[PDB]
Amino acid sequence: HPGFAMTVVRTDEVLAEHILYCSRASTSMFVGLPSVVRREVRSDAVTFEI
Amino acid sequence: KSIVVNLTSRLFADELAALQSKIGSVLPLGDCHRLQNIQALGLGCVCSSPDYIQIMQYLSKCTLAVLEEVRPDSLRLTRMDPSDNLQIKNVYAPFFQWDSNTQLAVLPPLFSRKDSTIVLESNGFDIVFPMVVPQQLGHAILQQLLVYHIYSKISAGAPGDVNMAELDLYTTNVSFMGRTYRLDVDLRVLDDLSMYLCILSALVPRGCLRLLTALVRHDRHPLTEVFEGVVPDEVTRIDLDQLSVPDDITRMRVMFSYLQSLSSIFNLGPRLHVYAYSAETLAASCWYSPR
Amino acid sequence: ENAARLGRQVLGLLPPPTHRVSLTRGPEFARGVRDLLSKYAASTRPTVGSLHEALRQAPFRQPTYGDFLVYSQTFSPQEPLGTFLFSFKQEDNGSSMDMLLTPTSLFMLSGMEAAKAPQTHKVAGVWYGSGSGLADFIPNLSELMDTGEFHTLLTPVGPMVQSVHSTFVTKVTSAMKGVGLARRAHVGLTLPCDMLVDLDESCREPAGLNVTIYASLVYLRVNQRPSMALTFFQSGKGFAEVVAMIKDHFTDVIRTKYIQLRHELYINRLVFGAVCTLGTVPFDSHPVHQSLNSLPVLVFANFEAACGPWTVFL
Amino acid sequence: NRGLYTLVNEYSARLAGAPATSTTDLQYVVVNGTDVFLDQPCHMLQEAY
Repeated sequence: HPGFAMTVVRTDEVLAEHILYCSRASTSMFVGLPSVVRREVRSDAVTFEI
Repeated sequence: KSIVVNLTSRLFADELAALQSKIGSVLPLGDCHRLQNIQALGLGCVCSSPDYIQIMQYLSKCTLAVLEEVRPDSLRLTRMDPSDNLQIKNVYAPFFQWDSNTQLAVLPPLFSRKDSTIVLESNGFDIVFPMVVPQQLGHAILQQLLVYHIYSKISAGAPGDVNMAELDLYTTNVSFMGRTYRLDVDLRVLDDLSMYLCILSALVPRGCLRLLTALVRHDRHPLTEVFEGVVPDEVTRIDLDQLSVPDDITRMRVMFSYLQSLSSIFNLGPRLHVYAYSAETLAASCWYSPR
Repeated sequence: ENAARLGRQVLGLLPPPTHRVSLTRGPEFARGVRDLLSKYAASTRPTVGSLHEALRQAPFRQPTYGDFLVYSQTFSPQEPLGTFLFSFKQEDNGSSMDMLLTPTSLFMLSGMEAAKAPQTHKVAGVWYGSGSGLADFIPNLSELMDTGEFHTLLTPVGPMVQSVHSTFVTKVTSAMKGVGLARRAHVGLTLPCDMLVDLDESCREPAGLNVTIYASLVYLRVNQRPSMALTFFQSGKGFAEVVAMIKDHFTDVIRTKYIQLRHELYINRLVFGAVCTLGTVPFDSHPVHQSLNSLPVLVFANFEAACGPWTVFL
Repeated sequence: NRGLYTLVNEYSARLAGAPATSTTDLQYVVVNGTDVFLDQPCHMLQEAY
């Protein structure tokens, strides 16, 4: 035994499955419209983004 | 952007997996069309007694390409355009541990052959890969192996001048990005820069006193008054009278020609800018800007 | 119904199909050539529908964005959008981090004098309360300025596009090529008037197609200590003139530098400056003066970014 | 140090100061917070069990 004790500290994870309750009509959402924007034209394929 | 290299004889089982590793790699190619043979790709026209400047000037006059697929009956390439986004794998031998957001360069190979070339015997032509190193390392890898090639010529004639214990301490150890790299050395590539940097080494002290004493007038540029007090005292005692005037012209028509052809080979631009890199997948997206 | 609306949007942004004229049949060659010439003649007249068809031919190359990840105390939340970005990559960190230096944050590392920079000295102090949080992360702010190796570590990146600032980690997106689209407007590069020094001003040179912006990083001494000074230039005079014009700008610095080097000579002390090539502004697109809170900031337009290696000048 | 209704707003929304990584061998410090779902209640109470 050297002349000193010590304290040890860890961290430990847990996969927890949760329960979310959320009451009626609290948030109010605003949904836009999908707008397609072409960006890339290659010789092989043409990509898009919505 | 596709180039097919036909192979009239099928590959061996040893030569197949040697190229399965180097599946993404930058290769020079003497013409930019697709119907080309196995004798076209690589530096086999100039490397297979190689000389440095003939390969460095060849890369800027070339059209590089990227392997994408290694099949048994043939090979497949991809022509690399000016300022073109790609995805290049770090596969080059020896390994240098590229960093993201760097400026990769393309150098001629100067290390041993088993890292440089892959020996093919299915068709009898050995292909040569270039040296793809970051720009700040590839110029520190060569401002020492050109120093090492000098002292391996001094100690070959006068062996008492060069200490081998201190020559192989500094010249073969390069530290970049906090990592020391020990480089493998047994140099017949750099036997022309050593004969250009030394044939230019003597004409510079004779040349600056010839050119400071010619530009003396009322309309002198003011900074050259200050840059006079840097040249040493022994250079300011050179007798230019021991040569003739028609001999002194040829010590400028030769002198400046080793200040241009020696300068315009280090400012060559077959470089490419990596913008994303992962150190365990060894993949790198980039863009290639010639010159 | 809503899936059919997207079918009309994708099929209105497609590229035009290439004309397939069959050169093997008789009448099929005659009816395919006629639709080339009934269609070029309706792309030449000045009507609006002919101009409506003329812009679908889109040969546009694209910007290539880089996603960086900076500590939040080396990068202010109050940064103007369009600030130029550098990258300092001295070593390999234990974590995947990066150090991005704006030209108002590289003013605090340099310590160049406020007589040169009267307005970006008040700004660089009010954002950086001590200047220590920058200087603690570079342990060689004297040995990289003595030997002249600080410009070998910076890589130019491009203007800023998005800044998601948080408490400890700030996400910074740049635009390394092309014109950067915001994240939708086109972000032009913003420089202070304090740093940018024009060369095209004079008391008839050709109106070329293009004008370039350079970056000079210059080594010098202040308080008998190593420091530096970064300035920006703008001209389209070709590379041989501007290097000879930057030497005329730094005439007063070199003459006051080698008073001390006439005493003693180290070979670490000779290298002086380095000129980069940042990007190309198009011709006669004048920058618009803006103010921040009063900081005169020139914001350009259509600045596509390039990347030149640092070439020494002296 | 602030009022406790500002701490309840900060609890669920903003992630705290430098927690551990997930599915790595040596338990590094987390960054980039993309799909990072960490809930540490010892950083608020300042206690260890």
